[PDB]
Amino acid sequence: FVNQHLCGSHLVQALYLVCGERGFFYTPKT
Amino acid sequence: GIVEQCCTSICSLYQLENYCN
Repeated sequence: FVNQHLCGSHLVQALYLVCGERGFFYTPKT
Repeated sequence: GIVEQCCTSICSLYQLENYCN
């Protein structure tokens, strides 16, 4: 449950820095 | 997805970029 929830918070954080400009879609497991 | 490619394992800022729009 929260591990994947924990990690995800870091995840979408990195994706804000790296993607900056173009933004992104956070789609979990999918 | 993103979770198993990058949580269990480790992504660089290059690998993670795959994931931009």
